Amino acid sequence: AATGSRVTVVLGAQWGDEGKGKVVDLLATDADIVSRCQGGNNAGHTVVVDGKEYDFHLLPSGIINTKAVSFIGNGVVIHLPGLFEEAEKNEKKGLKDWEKRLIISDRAHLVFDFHQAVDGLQEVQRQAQEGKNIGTTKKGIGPTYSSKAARTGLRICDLLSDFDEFSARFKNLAHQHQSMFPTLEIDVEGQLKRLKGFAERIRPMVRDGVYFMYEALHGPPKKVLVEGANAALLDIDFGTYPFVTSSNCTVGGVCTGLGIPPQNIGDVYGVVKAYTTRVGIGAFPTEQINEIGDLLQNRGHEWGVTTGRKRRCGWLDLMILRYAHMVNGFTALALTKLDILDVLSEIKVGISYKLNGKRIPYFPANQEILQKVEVEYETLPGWKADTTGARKWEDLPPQAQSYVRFVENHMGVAVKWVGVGKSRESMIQLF
Amino acid sequence: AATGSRVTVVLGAQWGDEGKGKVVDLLATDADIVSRCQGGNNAGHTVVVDGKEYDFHLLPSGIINTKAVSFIGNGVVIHLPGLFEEAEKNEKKGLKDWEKRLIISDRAHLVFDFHQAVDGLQEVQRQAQEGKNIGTTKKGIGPTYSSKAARTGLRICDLLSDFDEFSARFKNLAHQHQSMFPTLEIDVEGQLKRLKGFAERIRPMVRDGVYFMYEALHGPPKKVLVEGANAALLDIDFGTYPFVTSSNCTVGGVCTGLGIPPQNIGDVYGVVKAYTTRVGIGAFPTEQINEIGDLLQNRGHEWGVTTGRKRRCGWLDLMILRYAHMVNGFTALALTKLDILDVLSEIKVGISYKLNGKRIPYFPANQEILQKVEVEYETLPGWKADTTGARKWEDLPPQAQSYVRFVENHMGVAVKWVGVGKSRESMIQLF
Ligand SMILES: Nc1nc2c(ncn2[C@@H]2O[C@H](COP(=O)(O)OP(=O)(O)O)[C@@H](O)[C@H]2O)c(=O)[nH]1
Ligand SMILES: Nc1nc2c(ncn2[C@@H]2O[C@H](COP(=O)(O)OP(=O)(O)O)[C@@H](O)[C@H]2O)c(=O)[nH]1
Ligand SMILES: Nc1ncnc2c1ncn2[C@@H]1O[C@H](COP(=O)(O)O)[C@@H](O)[C@H]1O
Ligand SMILES: Nc1ncnc2c1ncn2[C@@H]1O[C@H](COP(=O)(O)O)[C@@H](O)[C@H]1O
Ligand SMILES: [Mg+2]
Ligand SMILES: [Mg+2]
Repeated sequence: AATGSRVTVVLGAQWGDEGKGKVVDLLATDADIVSRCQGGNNAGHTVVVDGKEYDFHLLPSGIINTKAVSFIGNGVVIHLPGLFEEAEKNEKKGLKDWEKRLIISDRAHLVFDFHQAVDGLQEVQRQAQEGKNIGTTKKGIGPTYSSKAARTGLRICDLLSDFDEFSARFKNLAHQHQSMFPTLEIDVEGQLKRLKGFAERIRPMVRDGVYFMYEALHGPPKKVLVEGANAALLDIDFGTYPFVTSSNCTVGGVCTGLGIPPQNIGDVYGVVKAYTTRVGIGAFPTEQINEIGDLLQNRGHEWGVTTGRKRRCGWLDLMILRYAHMVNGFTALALTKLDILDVLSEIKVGISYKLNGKRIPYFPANQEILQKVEVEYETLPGWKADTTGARKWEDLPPQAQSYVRFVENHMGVAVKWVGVGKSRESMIQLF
Repeated sequence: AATGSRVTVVLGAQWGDEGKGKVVDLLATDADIVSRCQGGNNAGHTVVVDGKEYDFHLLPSGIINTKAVSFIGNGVVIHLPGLFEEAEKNEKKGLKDWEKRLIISDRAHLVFDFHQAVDGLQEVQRQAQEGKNIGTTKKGIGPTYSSKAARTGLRICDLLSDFDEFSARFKNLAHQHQSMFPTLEIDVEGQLKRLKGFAERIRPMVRDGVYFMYEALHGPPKKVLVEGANAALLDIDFGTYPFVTSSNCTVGGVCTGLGIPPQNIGDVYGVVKAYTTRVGIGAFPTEQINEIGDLLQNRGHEWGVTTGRKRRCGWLDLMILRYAHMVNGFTALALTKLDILDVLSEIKVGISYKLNGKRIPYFPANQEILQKVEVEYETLPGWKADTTGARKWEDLPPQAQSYVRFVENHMGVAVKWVGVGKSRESMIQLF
């Protein structure tokens, strides 16, 4: 009561695209507030309800709920054009009056056109040299966060304030990036002029995030939902550095991105796919480059929800799962895409790693090591049956139930939900 | 029990140098583990016990305790030379076998010599232009964090691994900074060669931070202490941006810098000076540029614990205090330097801000606004008496007790400790 109302969190336990948009949407139906705390439009959250399919990137997935306000915390990095582009895309799909239910924290940073530009420049520059890069989405997320750290970036509040002072700051930040990539050209006045538009357009939805969020957690009880982006192993600190994103997708990112204390955090749900996927470059212990990987890739439709780039696929990997829990402290799990395994006669799942006939004690801080480990697999009987229609724990068949426990057990975290489809109803609740 | 043992946190509520080193030391006597989660040697924590005076920067203030292990989490940025320089400085002061009780998280980033260099370059470059800069400590903290965000920086684990691959990465990171400051010269082989030394020297204290910290919080009960650096209004997200430091000094930084979940966080203590001080550039609502400021400056010895640069001083400011609590969620307060006010006949303390005869509703996201506010002051009777010897709540005189309540009340947070001196015993405990 004195502490306040506690926040419910939905986070990624692997390398993103675990189905956070799906889980968030299910819990949002109730929610008074749904918000984002980290990342930018590099994120890609797909929601499927009553026949329509959405794909949000900056917009909180609860935006769909008219009876709820959607929030974008200070931790997030926003690319104005990209924001509106996304809104338009969804408006022409049924989304209406979203503006009246969207709130932008005035402390969040801005992804400027050139940030996205140098991001690409940075990638090709890495390829043309090492012949190996990160595999960024080229949305400037990296550069924006690096600008933020340097305290050179610009924030929503700076945009609404005196444009003259803004334009000066803008001028210098642009000239600075050009110093890194003297090839990078920037049409200052163009962007600047378009920015003034965006400013006056974004202005009504902007507010003090700290105050806003504080008022909501200490006033009359409210159901607040925090939608995480990316995932645990993509976390700037704990992920497979440097093959990660530039924000803390782990639980700390919630306090960082919204400005709320730990006691105001309640249930922390770890969304975990029934198998593993990674879109960018970097170590992937269980990766299956064969007919299996192809099957998962195809039955799971694991491809660029925009670019069409198929994602790397592999078996379930408990090492990353447990390491993710050590950092996040999940209160319960969301096990998604079980239906994808309905076909397999037997399912393997990585339980531990060993370097030289030697089982390593914990997840490697050095990603380069992770790339040289031999994983020990456990082979589990498949249930070989269609579960897309299961809606209760008893609908699921033997091996299927055992597969849930298996995950539930080796992670020492109970599974609260089981996903068997993309839509809101294609979900089973264990308790 | 299932959750684990909870961590005690000590954080800054103003603009740093509130006396965290003092509070941490008092609580460390007990502690099994004392650790740092953010910042670098830019920090400056002074401890005074049994006649000796210390000033740590990277070394956790509990280092003094032989019966305890000192930890440096992944969130921190380490400058090897600076680390050892500090250790030596303290060894020649009584510190012995610290190496046997210090542990470095293998995921923390490295502040390279050039980082400190470009930091200075960046400052002068800001002065020679705008005639206004940040007032950094010139320790590369900023550049290191910007490298980290870009995923270009290097970590402890990268240092211990194949030096050949390290040296290559190093080579490129250095050439990159030179592209920003083509004036900046870097003796690659020199630093590189010295780094190999540091590597083999730091090697024995390095360990997997996530695992280490996890084992300690879920195994047999332990008393773990987290020593925060800098302070709330210096927080990269919530402080007076851009006039802040490049890390999250707020509570989220604990989960970010150590990799521990929110439920593993317990008491969060806000250290608050009985008056306000800021060392660098930026808005300072209550700043007193006169005989008062001089008095506080002199009775409080508020000067560079190294450079000798006197710090800006001003009355207590409740606006920043409450805003700090909104973000940190202090479980109790540590009110330091009460003795400094023993002389004043009457003490003023800022209670709210008003822009144009209009009282602003909350702390300004835009620092430039904060610079144009007129604060409303409350004048409180001084106790005019020496409290340096007070050790119990009843030792303190009337107006003194009322001053504590005043803070305790307007912040809606109980004051757990009252500081009346620099030493460990110069402290009163209210409960
Ligand atoms: N068949 C099936 N697809 C699912 C399930 N859960 C989620 N999906 C789909 O898997 C994809 C995951 O991609 P994505 O939306 O990026 O997840 P996010 O990034 O974590 O929000 C989406 O297209 C979802 O519709 C499930 O239980 N079954
Ligand atoms: N007189 C007096 N000095 C104090 C008290 N508490 C702390 N100090 C001193 O105030 C200074 C604060 O600077 P600093 O060590 O940077 O604090 P930190 O950066 O928060 O650890 C130190 O020199 C302390 O010894 C107190 O109650 N009374
Ligand atoms: N929406 C996303 N889904 C999955 N992985 C992502 C997503 N956005 C970024 N990543 C990963 O994050 C890493 C860094 O890319 P970026 O986030 O663009 O800086 C890469 O390995 C990407 O594959
Ligand atoms: N040890 C410290 N004590 C107080 N303020 C600090 C300290 N270190 C950095 N700051 C402040 O942090 C801001 C950014 O400097 P830096 O932390 O060096 O990037 C400046 O306004 C400094 O005054
Ligand atoms: Mg996605
Ligand atoms: Mg200090």
